[PDB]
Amino acid sequence: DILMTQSPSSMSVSLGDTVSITCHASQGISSNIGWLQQKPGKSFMGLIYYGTNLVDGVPSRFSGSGSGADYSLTISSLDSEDFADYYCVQYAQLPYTFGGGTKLEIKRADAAPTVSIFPPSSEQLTSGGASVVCFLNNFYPKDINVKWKIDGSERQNGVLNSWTDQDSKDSTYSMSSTLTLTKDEYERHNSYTCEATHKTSTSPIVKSFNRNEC
Amino acid sequence: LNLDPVQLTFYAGPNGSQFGFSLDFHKDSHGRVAIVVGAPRTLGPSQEETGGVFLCPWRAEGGQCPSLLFDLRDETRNVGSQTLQTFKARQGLGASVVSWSDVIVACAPWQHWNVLEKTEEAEKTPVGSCFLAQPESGRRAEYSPCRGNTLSRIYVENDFSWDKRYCEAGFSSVVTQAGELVLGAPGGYYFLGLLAQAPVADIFSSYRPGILLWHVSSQSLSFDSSNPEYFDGYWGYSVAVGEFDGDLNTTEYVVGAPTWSWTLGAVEILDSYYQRLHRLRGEQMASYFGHSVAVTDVNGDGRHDLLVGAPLYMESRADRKLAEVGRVYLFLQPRGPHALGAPSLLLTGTQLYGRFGSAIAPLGDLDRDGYNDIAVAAPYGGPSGRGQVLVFLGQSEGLRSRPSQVLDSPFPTGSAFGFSLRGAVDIDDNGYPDLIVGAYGANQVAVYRAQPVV
Amino acid sequence: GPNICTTRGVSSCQQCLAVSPMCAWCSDEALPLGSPRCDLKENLLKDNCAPESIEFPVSEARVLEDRPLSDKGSGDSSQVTQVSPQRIALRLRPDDSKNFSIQVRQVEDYPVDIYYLMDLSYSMKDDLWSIQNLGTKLATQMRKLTSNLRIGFGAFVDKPVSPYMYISPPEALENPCYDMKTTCLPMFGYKHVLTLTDQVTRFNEEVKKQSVSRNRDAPEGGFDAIMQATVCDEKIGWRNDASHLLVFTTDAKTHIALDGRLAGIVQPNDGQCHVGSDNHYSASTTMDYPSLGLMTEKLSQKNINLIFAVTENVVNLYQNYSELIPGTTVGVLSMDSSNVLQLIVDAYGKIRSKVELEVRDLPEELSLSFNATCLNNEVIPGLKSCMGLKIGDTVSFSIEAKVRGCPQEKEKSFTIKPVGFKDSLIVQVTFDCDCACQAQAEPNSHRCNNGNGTFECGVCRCGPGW
Amino acid sequence: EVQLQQSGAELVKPGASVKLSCTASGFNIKDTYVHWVKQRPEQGLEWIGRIDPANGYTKYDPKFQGKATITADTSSNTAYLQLSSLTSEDTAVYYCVRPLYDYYAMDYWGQGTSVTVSSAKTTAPSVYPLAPVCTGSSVTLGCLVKGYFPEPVTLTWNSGSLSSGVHTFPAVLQSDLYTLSSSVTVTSSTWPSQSITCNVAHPASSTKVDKKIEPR
Ligand SMILES: *[C@@H]1O[C@H](CO)[C@@H](O[C@@H]2O[C@H](CO)[C@@H](O[C@@H]3O[C@H](CO[C@H]4O[C@H](CO)[C@@H](O)[C@H](O)[C@@H]4O)[C@@H](O)[C@H](O[C@H]4O[C@H](CO)[C@@H](O)[C@H](O)[C@@H]4O)[C@@H]3O)[C@H](O)[C@H]2NC(C)=O)[C@H](O)[C@H]1NC(C)=O
Ligand SMILES: *[C@@H]1O[C@H](CO)[C@@H](O[C@@H]2O[C@H](CO)[C@@H](O)[C@H](O)[C@H]2NC(C)=O)[C@H](O)[C@H]1NC(C)=O
Ligand SMILES: *[C@@H]1O[C@H](CO)[C@@H](O)[C@H](O)[C@H]1NC(C)=O
Ligand SMILES: [Ca+2]
Ligand SMILES: [Ca+2]
Ligand SMILES: [Ca+2]
Ligand SMILES: [Ca+2]
Ligand SMILES: [Ca+2]
Ligand SMILES: [Ca+2]
Ligand SMILES: [Cl-]
Ligand SMILES: [Mg+2]
Repeated sequence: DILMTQSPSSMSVSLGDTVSITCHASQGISSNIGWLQQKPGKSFMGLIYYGTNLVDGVPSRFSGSGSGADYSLTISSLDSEDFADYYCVQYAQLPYTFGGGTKLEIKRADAAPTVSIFPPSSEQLTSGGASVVCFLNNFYPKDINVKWKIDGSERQNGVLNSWTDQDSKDSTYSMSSTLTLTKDEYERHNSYTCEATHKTSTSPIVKSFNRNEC
Repeated sequence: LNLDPVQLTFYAGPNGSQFGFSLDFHKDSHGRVAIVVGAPRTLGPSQEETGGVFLCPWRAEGGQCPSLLFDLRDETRNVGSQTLQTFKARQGLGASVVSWSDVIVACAPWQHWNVLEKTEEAEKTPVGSCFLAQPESGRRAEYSPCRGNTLSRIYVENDFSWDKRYCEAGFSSVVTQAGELVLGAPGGYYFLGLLAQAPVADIFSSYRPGILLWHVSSQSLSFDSSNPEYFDGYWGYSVAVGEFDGDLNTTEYVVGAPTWSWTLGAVEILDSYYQRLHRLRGEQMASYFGHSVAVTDVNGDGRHDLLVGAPLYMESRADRKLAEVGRVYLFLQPRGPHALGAPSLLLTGTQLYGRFGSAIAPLGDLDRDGYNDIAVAAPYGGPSGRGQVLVFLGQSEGLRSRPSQVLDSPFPTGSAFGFSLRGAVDIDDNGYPDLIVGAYGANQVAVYRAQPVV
Repeated sequence: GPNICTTRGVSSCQQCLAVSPMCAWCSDEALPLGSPRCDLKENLLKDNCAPESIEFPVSEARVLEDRPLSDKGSGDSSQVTQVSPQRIALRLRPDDSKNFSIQVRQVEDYPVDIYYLMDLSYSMKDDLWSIQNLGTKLATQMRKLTSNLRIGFGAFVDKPVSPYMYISPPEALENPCYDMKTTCLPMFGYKHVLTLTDQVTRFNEEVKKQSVSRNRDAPEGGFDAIMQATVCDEKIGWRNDASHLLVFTTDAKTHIALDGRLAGIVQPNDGQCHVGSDNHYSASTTMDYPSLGLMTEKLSQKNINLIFAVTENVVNLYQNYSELIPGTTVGVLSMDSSNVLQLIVDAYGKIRSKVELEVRDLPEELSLSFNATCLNNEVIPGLKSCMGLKIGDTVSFSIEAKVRGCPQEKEKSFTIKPVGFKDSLIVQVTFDCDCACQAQAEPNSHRCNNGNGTFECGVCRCGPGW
Repeated sequence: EVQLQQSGAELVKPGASVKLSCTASGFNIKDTYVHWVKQRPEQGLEWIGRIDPANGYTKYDPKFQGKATITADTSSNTAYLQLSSLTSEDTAVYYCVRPLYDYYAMDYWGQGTSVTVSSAKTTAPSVYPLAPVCTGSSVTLGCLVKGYFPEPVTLTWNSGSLSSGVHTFPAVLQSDLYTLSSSVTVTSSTWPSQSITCNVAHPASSTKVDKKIEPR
């Protein structure tokens, strides 16, 4: 099959910029390539076919170019609506194959996360379970690492992470990390911590509490 | 009656190009009339015949004409794990031309096509193709509705149904007033013949170079058939349009099928969904009834009448003998919903092998008496066999049975003078509609200007 | 008493004869003033008119050549006679008429040419197998009818050009059957194979080496082949003095004039021979199929009898074409041509079962009428053709010529010929409208108004310029 | 106007089979190829196969040979994708696609059909309040929703009242069951001053529990 290596996997840019997404095929495909757009939580719309041809209805700020095995989608003067996912697809050969995709993201000034830890609820505990939750809210950029420590030692098992899409108001990201232990196991220890590693600081932002103590 | 046969105007193309094989009047966006001329054997780039088209400005002195350029290069596209191929050698570009609004359509009925897939193929066949141009803007498009990407084995496994490989789309052509291009494709569906229709606007907007196989969604094609009466009928050898169902919002199609029903021949009138409204049957086998059709109201009642040419009709003569001379049939359209009947008038040629009825051109109203008139060609007619065109005037009861005027070919033997004809347009703006006559055997076109009645 | 001869009050011997074929003229000097010199011959002698001064031509017909009908068409280099008499002299005076006879014989043991022209598209493969012995078998049956048989062979498929011909892949050009599991010949239009010969095993052996080809559309190019077999006389080998049978076998519809445009061919067929030393029809890809009218013209010109031997599925088609090409015969061919011998024998019988007179170069002012005697001395008026004849039969026609007035040219000849026959009757006509005494007239005669006039045939005529 | 309208989300068990539909709107399904494409968050986009509805001829990626069967009924202007012997990995969104002009292109897309293959029974969520631990000017509470199936759930604060400054994170699959959580932020003076409640509705089991956040 023909492999489609699409780059970059994501980019942070701003309204008005001129940006270019590239696509490289594992062999010549003579312009038999399409470009697609997927808006957050919606279906796909076709942008380009056969290398350079606008799909009916697509604004001309979109343009396609390239030949042989290398192609590019270019968007002149980004509009608010243009922040979404983009994919290339080759149809020189069956099976049709797709690029890995590219996500356009809103650029903004860096911002450290607001960390919050929450011990197991009484209800849960009385049911036999124990979940320690940790929120990391409104940070930028998106790249972040969370580490859980029980009594000072790192813990990896039983961790469940969830991320939101860039926020519509402030253009920041948030994350949720949950550590789940059995009630019994949760009581074998005292100290619970989650460390947030972000580029906005060389020191991990730390938050923790001690069971029983309060 | 009043065409001037003394001061003609001559246009000429390259030797051997068959300049004049087809022609039409063309009006630019300003209403300026020019003449578009097909020359289906004009040499291409590889010193090989591909055909070509010429756009002749009007000048009393005639002369040479600039080319209307179209892409003459063979194309290849590897896509979908297949190899698509066009072959333009001997395609006969300009074997038909027609003008509508400020657009020109020139067809290459013998353009070949093939699709390769590993060791298999569609088969290299003459699907035909049409080229479109808007001269003033330089816009170009193409339309080739019989191109397909099915492999040979699939047709065999499916008993050769819906087989459009030998269409020769563009063999004949016409455009409705609303701008729908209608193509005759006599080879369609394994030589039954088919029609293909699509709005000119959609042809332009859906076309891009290099694609080769693309969808024109508003297009509409006619249908295959299991009825042997249709086999090898060349339905679409000729085509025309007119109003024949009394409802002015529908356009009806007229289709010649000269070898219909074991070469009896036929002409059919259809609605725009290809549903048959009437069928006229040929009178004599092999006469090629349906070779040409014309639509015009000749008796001034506002209802379109139909003329049909059968250029090989053999007339009965003394001593149980038959003489091939050709014949034209006029059918007057009756008031309201009713069948066209027997012919209202039979016109029969006189010169042996003359092919009277090989072309029939509406003239509009030549002598300005309130009735529309026609010209009929006999390309090998006349006392010298060089070719004649005969003018017949309309009248309250149909047409006059005797020609009001006869134009003898000004060209040498073999010119095929009259093989193509077009009338009903006033090219010199003198208030009388004029006649252009193609003589492809001589690579020339003659213009006859109508003058005040003497 | 007075008649139209006298009552008409003529002015000259010439005007007299023109009154009625019964009128006569007296050029005698000694004739009473009141006595008319234009009257019945009986009345002139009755009035003492010198017998030598009587002008009275009589329409007559005398035979000049009257060879007897042959009993056998064998032997000779065609000193055979099948029409009698062969030449006669016919004299007619104004408005008169005369009758004569013609005998026509369908002679026994007349030579025969049979050229077998065969569809070799793929569905005729089995047919090719079953006629490998036809040459000798046909010789056996025809021997009963003629002792001078020649036969020959030619074959056709269709114009070797797209879309009739498969043109891809390249292998398909060299072997059209490639995508099947066999080999067949590259496509050919028409090829001549065996010139007419009396050596019948040459036919068997040529046929055994023939093979089929393959093409795309059902109608075939046989009409191209009929035309060439017809107009390439020398190559096909037709003989001057023989029945010509052209046997056309196919199981399919046929292409016709104006079909060629589907292959980009618009040049009308020129009716000329285009088969050269390679024995293939070289204008196949550049010239349209021939029209029925053109075929008719050439067939008639070369005296070829065309036989459509076709399968049940297209017999009606060819019967209908046959009605548009008079003289053509149709027979039903089985799906493998296994019955083609009897078909040919029956066709030959039907061909020589008719006599049909034809007139050529008949002067405008002459009209003819015919009474036919066919079968058994049964006269059939207003008929000039006999049917249901057998080889050896003889028929005859009574003919009457009627001249209107008197034409400017006093001598014309015309021909009466049976359709398809070599021999004919030449009628040499002489219009006797003048008087012998005119050749000795007297211009500016002392007797005529002091030289103002001319004295001829015993009367004064106004001279030239008056 | 060209629209491809696909059937609704499916919810099936492993080993079973399901048949999706794609109905042409504003056009004849017989006009072009119709393709099917599979999308997953990790694996991305994958071409399954195509069908020419005019004649029923299909092509497939060999990977999907066996599981995928593509069909079409020109009568109901519809095309189908049947999946068999379903598995967890068959969990994804499926799109039907057709070209605009180019015979071979991929220009028009249906809205997509979500497929979820699970053994999980319809289970109601456990809602746990998240009060901070025993200072600043801003305060943050939370709500944990654990062990429910299938999706989705609606989560609000004070019945949609408190809206601004709220984060509800995308559910995540935990051992055949889903877990989701939401955070909210206000000023110290607001809480525990003002009662804040967590409203969670799970229509599937038709349950609308609401936990009020209480300090420790
Ligand atoms: C070879 O040539 C023959 C002879 O021309 C063709 O045979 C004729 O074919 C036509 C068309 O099918 C037939 O026309 C029909 O005539 C019918 C009445 O004819 C009767 O009487 C004749 C007397 O000779 C009989 O032979 C015949 O059997 C009938 O008993 C009409 O009833 C038909 O009318 C219907 O169809 C016409 C359209 O064609 C409509 O206009 C009418 O409204 C109606 O629907 C019809 O007109 C004709 O009968 C045939 N004649 C003979 C002698 O058979 C062959 O077709 C032709 N073959 C080939 C392959 O070329
Ligand atoms: C052909 O036969 C007709 C009779 O059917 C002949 O006509 C008759 O000829 C005789 C001759 O004495 C006349 O007396 C009759 O009056 C004629 N009858 C008619 C006019 O029907 C005729 O002579 C024959 N013609 C030829 C050329 O032999
Ligand atoms: C003409 O007819 C007569 C009978 O009326 C016949 O006796 C005579 O022989 C015929 N003339 C010729 C020359 O055949
Ligand atoms: Ca209408
Ligand atoms: Ca009318
Ligand atoms: Ca008029
Ligand atoms: Ca004019
Ligand atoms: Ca056979
Ligand atoms: Ca053929
Ligand atoms: Cl064949
Ligand atoms: Mg055949």
